[PDB]
Amino acid sequence: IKQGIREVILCKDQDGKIGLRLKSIDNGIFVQLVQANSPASLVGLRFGDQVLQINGENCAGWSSDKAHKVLKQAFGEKITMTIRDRPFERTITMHKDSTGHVGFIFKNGKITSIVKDSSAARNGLLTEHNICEINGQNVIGLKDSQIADILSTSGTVVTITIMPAFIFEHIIKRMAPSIMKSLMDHTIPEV
Repeated sequence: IKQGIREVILCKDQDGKIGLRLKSIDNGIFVQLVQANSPASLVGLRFGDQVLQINGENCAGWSSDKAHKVLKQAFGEKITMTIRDRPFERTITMHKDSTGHVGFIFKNGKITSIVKDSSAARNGLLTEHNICEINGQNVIGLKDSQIADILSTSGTVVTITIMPAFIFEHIIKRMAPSIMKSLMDHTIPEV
């Protein structure tokens, strides 16, 4: 999670898609879903990202509807965006013990309990928090067992990006669970 406002240049695919859905939150515009194999995922937009400008125009107080309209119109040749990195989220680094645990209970991706004398405890992991990423891979919409599997298949170091549930639940609203399961880019970035 950068303190960074950064710039991305986006290019519509052949179908006129950039693979993005945006959502109005507290008078900003935030990324609600980034699609696998999209211009948006290639240029490295992330769920939780805030779009400050599109083609030099300020997003403050746009409705979701309008931001979708703005994107639809733009000459797909070059859409430029100004992005603040996942402002509502924080990262925590943890270390698995000998048992290979980091010490929490989560349920529907929401953390619900911290285990005494765990790495999770030492690091001040919080409950009422939705897991957004693990080691920089988006895990939103995956089932808990799949999330569990990623934590198993992980190094001894584990990195989790988390978002206050009230905020997460207001972001995903109006997005069908299946869309999230199927289309939200759950891949490791490309180089």
